[PDB]
This record gives sequence, C-alpha cells and structure tokens, in this order.
Amino acid sequence: NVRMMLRRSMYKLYSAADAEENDVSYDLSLVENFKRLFGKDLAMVFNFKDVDSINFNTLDNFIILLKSAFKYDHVKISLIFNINTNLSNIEKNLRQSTIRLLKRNYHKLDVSSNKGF
Amino acid sequence: VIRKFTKKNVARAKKKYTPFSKRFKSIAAIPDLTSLPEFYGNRFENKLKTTQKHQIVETIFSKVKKQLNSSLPARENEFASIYLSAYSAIESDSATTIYVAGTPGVGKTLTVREVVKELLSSSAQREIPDFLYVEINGLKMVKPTDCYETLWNKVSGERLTWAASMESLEFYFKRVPKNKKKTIVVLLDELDAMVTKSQDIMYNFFNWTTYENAKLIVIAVANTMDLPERQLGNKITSRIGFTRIMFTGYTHEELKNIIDLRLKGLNDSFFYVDTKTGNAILIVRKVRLRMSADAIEIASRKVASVSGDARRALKVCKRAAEIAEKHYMAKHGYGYDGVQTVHITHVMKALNETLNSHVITFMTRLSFTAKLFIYALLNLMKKNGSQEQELGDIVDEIKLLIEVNGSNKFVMEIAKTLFQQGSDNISEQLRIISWDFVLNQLLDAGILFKQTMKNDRICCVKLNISVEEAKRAMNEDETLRNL
Amino acid sequence: DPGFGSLQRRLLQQLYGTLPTDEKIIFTYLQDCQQEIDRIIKQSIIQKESHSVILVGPRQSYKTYLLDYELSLLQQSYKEQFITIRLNGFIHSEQTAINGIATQLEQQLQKIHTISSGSLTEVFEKILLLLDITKITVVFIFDEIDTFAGPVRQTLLYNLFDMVEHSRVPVCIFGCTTKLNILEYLEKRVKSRFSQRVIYMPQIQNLDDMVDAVRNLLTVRSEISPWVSQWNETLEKELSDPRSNLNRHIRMNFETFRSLPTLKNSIIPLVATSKNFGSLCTAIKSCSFLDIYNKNQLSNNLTGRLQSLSDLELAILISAARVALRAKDGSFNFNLAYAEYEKMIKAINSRTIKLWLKKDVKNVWENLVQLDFFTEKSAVGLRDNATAAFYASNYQFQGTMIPFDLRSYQMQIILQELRRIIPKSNMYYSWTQL
Amino acid sequence: MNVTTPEVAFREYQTNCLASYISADPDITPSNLILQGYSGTGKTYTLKKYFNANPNLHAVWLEPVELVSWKPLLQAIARTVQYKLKTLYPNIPTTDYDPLQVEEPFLLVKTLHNIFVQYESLQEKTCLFLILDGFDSLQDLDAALFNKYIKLNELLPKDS
Amino acid sequence: IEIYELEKKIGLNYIAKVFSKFVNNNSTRTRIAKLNIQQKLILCTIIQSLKLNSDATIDESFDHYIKAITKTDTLAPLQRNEFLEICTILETCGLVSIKKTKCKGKTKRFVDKIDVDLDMREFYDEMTKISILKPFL
Ligand SMILES: Nc1ncnc2c1ncn2[C@@H]1O[C@H](COP(=O)(O)OP(=O)(O)OP(=O)(O)O)[C@@H](O)[C@H]1O
Ligand SMILES: Nc1ncnc2c1ncn2[C@@H]1O[C@H](COP(=O)(O)OP(=O)(O)OP(=O)(O)O)[C@@H](O)[C@H]1O
Ligand SMILES: Nc1ncnc2c1ncn2[C@@H]1O[C@H](COP(=O)(O)OP(=O)(O)OP(=O)(O)O)[C@@H](O)[C@H]1O
Ligand SMILES: [Mg+2]
Ligand SMILES: [Mg+2]
Ligand SMILES: [Mg+2]
Repeated sequence: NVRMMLRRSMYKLYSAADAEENDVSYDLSLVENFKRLFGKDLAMVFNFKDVDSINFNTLDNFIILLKSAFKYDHVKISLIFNINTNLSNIEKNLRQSTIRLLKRNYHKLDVSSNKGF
Repeated sequence: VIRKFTKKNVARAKKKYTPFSKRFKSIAAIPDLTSLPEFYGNRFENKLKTTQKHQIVETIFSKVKKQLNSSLPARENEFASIYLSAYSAIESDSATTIYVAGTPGVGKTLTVREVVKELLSSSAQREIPDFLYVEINGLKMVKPTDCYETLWNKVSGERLTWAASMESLEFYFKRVPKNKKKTIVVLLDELDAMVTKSQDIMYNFFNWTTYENAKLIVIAVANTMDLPERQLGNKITSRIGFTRIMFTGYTHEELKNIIDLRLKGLNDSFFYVDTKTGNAILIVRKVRLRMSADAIEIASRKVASVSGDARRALKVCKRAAEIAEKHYMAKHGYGYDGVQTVHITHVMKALNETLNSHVITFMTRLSFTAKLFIYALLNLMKKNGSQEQELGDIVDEIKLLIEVNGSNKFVMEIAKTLFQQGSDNISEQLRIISWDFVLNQLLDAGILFKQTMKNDRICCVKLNISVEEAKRAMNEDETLRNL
Repeated sequence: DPGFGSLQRRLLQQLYGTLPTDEKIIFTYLQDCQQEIDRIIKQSIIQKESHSVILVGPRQSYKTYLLDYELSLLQQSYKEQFITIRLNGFIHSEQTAINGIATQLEQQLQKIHTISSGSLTEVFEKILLLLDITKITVVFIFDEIDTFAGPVRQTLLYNLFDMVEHSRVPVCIFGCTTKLNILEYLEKRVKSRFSQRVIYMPQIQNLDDMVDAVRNLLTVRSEISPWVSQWNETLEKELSDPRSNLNRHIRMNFETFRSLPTLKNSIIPLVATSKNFGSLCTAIKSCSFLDIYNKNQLSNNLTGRLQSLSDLELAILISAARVALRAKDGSFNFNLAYAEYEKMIKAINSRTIKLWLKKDVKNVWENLVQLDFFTEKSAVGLRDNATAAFYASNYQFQGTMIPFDLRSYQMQIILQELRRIIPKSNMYYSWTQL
Repeated sequence: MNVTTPEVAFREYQTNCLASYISADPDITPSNLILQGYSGTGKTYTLKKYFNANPNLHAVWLEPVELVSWKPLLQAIARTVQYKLKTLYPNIPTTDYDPLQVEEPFLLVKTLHNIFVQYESLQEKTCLFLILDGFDSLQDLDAALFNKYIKLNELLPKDS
Repeated sequence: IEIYELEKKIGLNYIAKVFSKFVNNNSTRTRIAKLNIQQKLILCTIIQSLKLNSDATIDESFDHYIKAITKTDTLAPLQRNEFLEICTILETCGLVSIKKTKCKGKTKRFVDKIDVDLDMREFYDEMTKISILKPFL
C-alpha cells in the first residue's frame, strides 16, 4: 500500500542522511524539515524495481503523494521506472492526470539484453 | 542508532522475576512463614477531604434515602452451608472449593463476606486457627493473570510478575509443610471473568485446592450454575465438584422483610422539622414519617416477579422517596444549603418510568421529513415484504407519495419546501431537504440500521425497532394517516 | 459605528452561547429537563449523595450544553466541593480511559489544593484504592457511553457503577448517548448496579417553541449599545408578524430539520456580514441571505454537480445511465458506455458534434468517477473503524488489477433522475427516455 | 468582528463567510469549520487570501495527504502547534515536549494541555487556527476518525 | 455429613437428600404451572415465532405476538417494554434465554436474540390442558 511505500522510503532517507554525517516520524514532513534537520538540499531518486509487477493504483497514489513535495524549494525528485513490457501498457494503467504530470519532464532509455545486438 | 519505530510511553512495574522456589536452599531451609514480618499482611484517603463552609439541609426523606442505599434476614440456609464447609475445612487444616452461583443482587457477595467475618470472629476467640482472607474480583483485574499477581502479593508481600507469581503459588501450595503455613481463604468473585481460552488460571486455582499441604479455601462466586459444564473442561469440573450452592432470587416476602429491616427505626417515627429551612431531626413541628405496607408489598411483588433482585427493590423504594421528596421540597420551597407519607402513587411512578418506552414518543415528535422517511419505509415493507429496503427505493417512494397526494393542502404547501427550500433560485433537488440529516438522525437514534456500502442508491436500510410501534407512531400523526 | 459593532458582537455572543453564566439563555422547552439535571448535581456536590444517570437525546440536543451550564453554576458558589472527570467514548479506549481518569484526578486534585504513575495495572489499582469537614464529590461526565456498553465486556461501567453503589466517596456519573435503547446495551450485573435513571432529552413539539427560542437567541437584554431598543423592536415586529420572512424560514426549519443549531448556523453570517444597523434590519426583514445560504449548502450535491458538467461529460454520463438501466444488475463498464455514446453521436449527426476518440474519453471517465457519479460495483467504500480499514489496506481488490475498460460500475444517479433535472432545451435530452 | 475581507474573484460569498466565521476572538468563533469543494475549486487559494489579508490571525497549516495515517497526523499537530507557539511568543519560557510521545488521541489531549498551560501569562484570549487542508485525502481514512477531531475541543481546558 | 449435621449413624436417606439438593430438577411442567395465563400466551407466541423464523429478535417476536393476538381479538394487547418485562419473567422462571448476537443480513450488527431450553412435549401437553386459548399452539 502507499503507507508502507512512504514509510520504507522515509526510513531509507533518514538512514542514509544519518549514516553520512533524535527520532523522527517516517512521513513526508521529514522531507519538509530536511533542510532544518540536516542543513543540506535534498535530491531523491526513486528506483521502482519491476514496475510490471506492481499494483498500479498504489503506484499512482504514491506518485500523487510525492507531488506534494514540489513546494518545499529544497527538494527535487527523480523517478526511474523499470518497464519490461511496453510504455503503452503502463500508460493505460495510470490516471490521465498522472500521465500529464509525468509528461512534463520525461525521457526513454532502451536497454534490453540485445539492444542493437 | 536509528529506530524503525518508537515506544515512548512504556510504563513498567517494579516487579521481580525470581519465584519463591529459589528463595531458600532447601525445603528444610524454609522458615515458619507465620513468624515472618511480611507474610500474611504484617494512603490515598485524605486527598478527597475538604472543609465544609455551609450547613446541609437534610429533609425528612433524606434519612429514608440514606438508609435505602446499598452501603442477613433471608439467607440462613446458604449462610449455614458456606459457614459449616469453611469452618470444617479450616479447623481440620484441609483445602476445599465452595461453589456459589446466582443472578445479580441475590446476596451472594454479602453472604460470603458475612461468613468470612464470622469466621474471623471465631478465629479471634481461639476456636479455629488464624487464616488470611483474600478477595479477588475478576472484573477488577486489568489482565486476567493479575490475579496471580494479587494473591501472591497478599500471601508473601512480594511483587512479582504473573508467571513467577504462579510458580511461587504452586511451590507454596504444594511443597511448604503445614506447620510453617497459615490457612488462606480466597473469594473468587465474578468467576466467569477469569475464564480465558486456555483455562490455565481456572485449573490452577481449583487444582491448588486438591493439594494436601495447601490449606486453601477457594469460594468461587459465579453467575450460572452450569458454568463448569458450559465453559470449562472436564478436569476443572471434576475439581470444582458436584456440590454447588444456588442463590435463588428473593420472593416478595423476603424483599418486604429486607425493606422493613432498612426502615425499622425510621418508619412510623417522629421528627422535629424546622419550617424555616426544612432540616429534620430524628427523635419546629413534630411530623410522623410513613411508608405504606401496600406500597412496599407491590414494589416487592413487582421486583420478585422480574428478578428477585434486592438492589432493584431498594432502588425502587429510594426512587419513590426521591419523587415524594421532590414534590415536598417544591411545595415548601426549601432548598439545599403533619404526616409525611411516601405513597403507592410514588411507588407506581417509580415502577412506571423503568417500564415506559420513549421510542414511540420520540418518533411522534420528529419533523415531517423523518416521519415521511419512516412512512415510506413501512410502505416498502408492505409492498414487497423484504424487511431490508434500498435507499433509492425509499427516495422514489417518497417522490411518489408527494406526486400522488398532490391535491392535499399540507402536501401542496410542503412540496416547495421539500424540493427547493422555498426558493426560486434553488433547483429542484433529487433528495428532499434534510435527507442526510434525518437519515443520520435515525441512525444515531438506533431506530435504523444501514449497511456499509458506498453506492447511495443500492444501500439497504432496516428497521431496528419493532414494526408495530413504528406504525403506532405513524398513525399518531395527522397528515400521514390521512394519505 | 462602534454602537453597531457592540450590538453585532453581542448578537454573535448570544448565538454562540458564550455569554457569562448568569446571562446564559435556557429555552423554555429545555427548562424542566435542566431543573431535573439541576437537582442531581445539587444532590451530589452539595448533599453528597451518589447518583448515576444517562442522558438520552440526539446530537445537538443540548446535553453537553446543559451539563456545562450546571457545572458552571456550581463552580461559582461551590468550587472546593467537587472535581470533574471528563471522558469521551470516541477519544478514550478501554485502556486509555484508566489513564484519562487518573491524569484528570491528579490535575483536578492539585487544582483543589502520583495516581497515574506506573503500569496500567498499578494505575487501575490506585484508582480503585482512591475511589472504592466533608468529602469531595467526584463528577464523571461520560460522553458516548454506548461505546463502553459493548457486547464483549463492560469492565469500566461495572467498576464505575460499583463506585456509585458501594463506595463511601460521593460519585456522580452522567452518561450521554444518542441510543434510545441504552438500557439493553448494559450487561446484567452492570444494569443491576445502574440505577435505571434515564433522562430523555426534550424535543421541539410545536412552532412557537422554536419562535420563542429564536426570540431568546436574538433579544438583547442588556444595555450594551444605543441600538438595542430599536433592534428589539425590529426583531419583535418580525417575529410577531406570521407572514414575515423570518417566521417562514423558522417554519421551514421546523418541518424539515427541526434543529435550532441548523438555524443558528445560517443566522450567524446574516448578522456578521451586515455593515451597519440599517443593513442588519433590512437583512432580518428580507432574509434573502438565508436563501443565498440555502443555495450554497446545496451547491455540491448530485443536482448541483450535474450542472457543472461539460457536454461530453454529460453525454458519457447519459450513455452510462441508459446502459445501466438496460442491465439486469445495473452494472456497466467503459466499453459499453462508449458503444452507447457512439451510437448516440451517429444517431444525432444523421439528423455536427465532434465524435471524441476512446483514448480521450478515458479522462472524462476518470473525472466522472472522481465526481462520485459512478461507484465500483459492490464496493464497501469508507470503513466504519480503523481496524477494518487497516484490514482492507492490506488486500488487493480485483478491480485494481484488471484493465480500466473492464471495471464494473454502478450509477449514483439513474436515467429517470437525469430526465428530471436536465433541461428540455438541452440537445441530449431525448436520450434520457428509453 | 474586526477583520479584512479580501477581493477574491468569483468567490465573494465564500470570502464573506470566512470573514463571518474566522476571527481573532474565541467567543464568536466556531470550534470547527468545514470548507467543502471538489478539486480546483479555489478553497486553498481563498483561505490563503483571507489569512494573508489578516496577518494578525495565527494559522497553522497541515497537509494530511503527506501524513497518510492518524498517528503521524496527531504527532504533526503537536509538533506544529508547539513550534508555532514558540515563534509567536519568544519571550515565554516553555518546557519542550516531544511530539513522538503522542501515540493516542488522549495523549494528544494531554500534550496540548501541557503545552497550553505554560502560556497563561498572556493578557487576551487567543485563537490558534489549525488548518487540516485535505482531511479526507488521508490515505488510511475511516468513518470514526473525524468524530475524535470534532469532539477534541471539549476535552481541552475552557479558561485557557 | 454436612446435611446430617445441619439438621440435628448416617442413613440411606441422606444420600438421596444430597442427590435431591444438588441436582436442579428442571421440571418444565412445574415451571409452566407457576406462570400466569398472559405469560403463558407470550411464551406460546415466542416459541411459535422461533418455530417459523428460526433466528428472531425480540422485536420480531413482539411483532408476531401483536398480530397473533389481534387475530384472536381477546386479551387486549400490551406494549413492547412490558413484553420484554414478561420475557424477563420467563427468563427468571427458566424457560427463555436472551442473548446478544449478530445478524446474518446485509446489515450485520449486534441485536438481542431469544431462545428456548424447554421440551416441546411438556409445553404442548400443559397448554392443551389449559383448553381455552388454543390457536397459539
Ligand atoms: N439478605 C439481604 N439483606 C439485606 N440487604 C441485602 C440482602 N441481599 C442483598 N442485599 C442488598 O443488595 C446488595 C447486593 O447484594 P450482593 O452484592 O451480595 O449481590 P450479588 O449476588 O453478589 O450480585 P452481583 O452478581 O451483581 O455481584 C447488597 O449489597 C445489599 O445492599
Ligand atoms: N459549553 C458550551 N458553551 C456554549 N455552547 C455550547 C456548549 N456546549 C454545547 N454548546 C452548544 O449547544 C448546542 C447544542 O449542542 P450540544 O453540544 O449541547 O449537544 P449534545 O446533545 O451534547 O450533542 P452530541 O450528542 O453530539 O454530544 C450547539 O449549538 C453547541 O454549540
Ligand atoms: N478565484 C480565483 N482567482 C484566481 N485564481 C484562482 C482562483 N481560484 C483558483 N485559482 C487558481 O487555481 C489554482 C488552484 O486552486 P486551489 O489550489 O485553491 O484549489 P483547491 O480547491 O484547493 O484544490 P485541491 O482540492 O486539488 O487542493 C490556484 O492556485 C490559483 O492559481
Ligand atoms: Mg457480587
Ligand atoms: Mg455533547
Ligand atoms: Mg487545496
């Protein structure tokens, strides 16, 4: 579900930020308070492993939830989707507003086992 | 270190973990526990005290109400049986279980406490050896294993956790010789509340009574006589035994004697009442207080018909005295700071408000929209007999009842209010005005049941109250019974 | 004008009920109830008698209001005689009620002149030690008491009613509930220890009770403003005329809602948006702001949401509704609704509307789902409690694993309602018929 | 009522209602106020316009969609209320409380009581507006959650 | 031994006195003979409602009682709370058990259900011996 997605992501965020250089709540406010608690700007890269096996309703809600971090001025978010079927399959499994959000800055990178032989 | 979650409100007691079997090196190393300053029972009361700045006016009925509070004329055979079993098992230094069952308020706890008081008086006269009395109420425990924490704390004075307490009690009851012991009488009140899934607590408490060195009296007070047959195993039923003591609900003559015993010194007695304030003094006007024998008799007969519960009879008499005292204080204007009788009228009014139903008069005082909802619901139960009706069918049938009786005066004045709230700038609405409000109001009242569904049309609704009292409330209304 | 400001502020204070205690407004139909409550408090705080009583009435029927008024009245004259413990059945659980009682006991006893220290077993043992020249009366107010009269085990109610019965500490317990048959919720021993004192809260029975309550709400009885007498004259002229707009709105509330808080929530911005005294008198004579308020309260319902739809959204909704009406179970999906939609576009164009492609109708379909026009078939929706919601959050439903064009939906508004509220001039009106 | 009504286009009625309900005086302010509208109806925009046009009002802004569950929402209420009261009155010595101690609604009542009792030296009574922008956008929502929040004001002290 | 010393060698009779004191001796006929004619009528309507509905709440049992004794038009009807009161009398006598269970409908909620623990032959014999108010059997 989305709650476990956010909790695991925030535990990973706090663990990495503590490992580089007081407990916190593992929700998006840690993203809000990251500059106060660590003194640095934040760049999160989300790597969604095996996207063609995930529940697309959960993934859509998690992306819409991650959209709320855009107003915090010190956070930038990158998303990586590992697609194994086709882009058009994951297009029809997501909401059209989510597609319009993803369309603002996206690139395709094709690396199969024999891309160009 | 970085935690995955936190437990920041942990409150842990100062309870040790080592059981009593490791307290001395051998069985022979155990001293005489009676000659120990912590065994067998060898601060908050003043915080609820203050200084009184006024003088409370106690009226003439206040002594009647005080004497009718819950704080042994009808229990002779039960008292004698419990006392004889406990006396025989204490004086011969044996362990036994006594089983007592009954409905609420039939004098179970009072009789057992009186038996224990008389046994303590006999042990103070050196006719039976000394014993320690422990009262464990299963409804006063937070956790059911806390009885293990309670009993051992009453025996040794230590504070252990529950498993160590259970091992300590097992070692104590089984291995400690009788010359180093004191007898323990344990009252297990609300015995059904200590029943758990594994039934280990029940087995341990009734199995310690089968040990030869235990010197333990377990008096188990229950609510049903068939509790070991219904809820317990064969092993615990064998240990509890065949002899069980039933506390029957009181007949009306014994309730009559109970109420007369609470009012032996007050009834047909004279008081000096001060007409300036209302304060009455038991032996300025000389007023005789009286409560009718017919009133007490009819209250006792009613209560013995219902339950035979002495709490109910005392409460009915106290309520009648309260009603009479309210009328007396209203007619004299006394405040709080020749014959006063509490009559059979006050007793009947006390007996009637417990038997009156507010559901019909609640439904007759609702708005027209809620009554229209209930009327359409009853119409749908008459049409198809399903007893569960979808809310969309109720919407359609309300709309049908509005457009069919359109020539009615009240309906043709109500239609604009129902569908536009009396406003030309408001569009015609698919639900009536206050549809959600009366739906939620009938759900909070408990008149209605609604299934947990997200589609508002196919969501079903059921009457939770009886259908004929809803029909009576609908026929009470002028508009609905004419259409 | 500072005089109109003082009058407006006092009117808002009377509407919110935040007057001082001796100026507090008690409606006439609430009087004989509240005196009854006034007896029980005065028998517990003053005369040290123990009482148990349950107040039974609907939401916003002045249970907390009358109880708070009684406690405020007793606090002005007898403030060292009693302490107050407040429990709410939504907020307190069976574990946290014990900690709530102990924490409130210590912060009230230190206010008059630890119990809550340790584990919950020790806390409950200390509460039973304390509770099981004069005595301080402990007053319990137990809102939503039906939640603690559960079918499983009513431990707290047992111990509290035993404190009423057998303890020497004077305890007053006031329960509050909306459940009419609250006495059937109680366990046999709990009901035996309860006094069966149930006070059913009074209901509005006729129109002049509501008119008198409005008159008590809006009459200013103190000299706070130069405008007080003229406002009182204007208000009495409005309420005495049976053909006035105020009496019409009060009558409409009496026959639909029968709720004075519902009327107060509309009257408050009528007073607050007035800029001077003449505007306030005009607003109370016309009551046109009440019509604007009533229109706004209905603006987001099914009727008002329909009028915000575009023509393509309305066409897709109409097509889905007639497919659902033709279905035996009322179920439909995106494919059947699109097929019905293209049949209506070519049937209209044969007699020119852009025919939108299936890849563009997906956005319209998602908007219609989000606007609560379609619901997923046999969906439970919002769960009643957090435990069922947590159970539902760990399960993947079959609707969320199939492609979106095969998901089964049901209508929140049927085709007959659509024919009822779509205007005749609309060019998709003829397809609301079958 | 002494407050400013900003000019918000096509939302004049809503802004007049916000001026009717939201004021600095706690006696003529409701304990609960609901703004209801679908997505993009300008609810957040006009609440922003109203509170920026009235900077003397003390508003705390929370997003329940960033908190997902009830327990982080309770902890966020305690954390943001305590931080806002710290920056509002810096000359008031306060004992700091840990927001992670709030694990129950009752614990939120106790923590808010303990935070509010160290501010009784203030002269006037003061509203603290806690704005839950998107209450029903919380991902773990159930029907019983909102009842606790609307009955929360009855457990806080009345003369605070 | 306890029975012997509560009255004063132990005879044959005292074993039978024990086996009469500590067995309940249900005796449905003598329970029924202590009832009133009205209480017998409510008991008959209750067991008929359990016969034809097989999971009946107190409200549906009261509903059936109202319609069944308005079909007869004798012994003019009483209200729901006093119906529950005679049900409590019947539970005190030892014929009726009221429990708190869940419904099996679409609206699954808790509700009070009514049940019996009496033999049908003694019931039918003892209210055919009444021989006036027949059609509730
Ligand atoms: N024989 C009696 N004489 C006088 N008062 C009595 C008698 N029996 C009961 N009472 C009164 O009724 C109260 C209830 O009795 P008791 O506590 O023994 O009931 P119980 O059978 O243990 O009930 P429950 O199962 O509800 O605990 C007593 O405290 C006392 O006030
Ligand atoms: N302490 C108080 N001071 C002023 N007004 C109050 C107070 N308590 C309640 N009110 C008002 O009294 C009216 C009646 O609501 P009240 O809270 O008394 O209902 P209630 O019967 O307790 O409801 P519920 O069953 O939902 O708890 C409302 O308009 C409310 O705002
Ligand atoms: N009345 C208005 N005047 C000017 N701009 C407006 C107005 N209403 C909305 N907007 C613009 O539209 C944007 C979206 O509105 P807003 O964020 O307030 O919607 P919302 O109803 O709160 O949405 P959501 O529920 O999705 O959060 C605003 O940021 C603003 O740029
Ligand atoms: Mg007892
Ligand atoms: Mg209330
Ligand atoms: Mg917004």
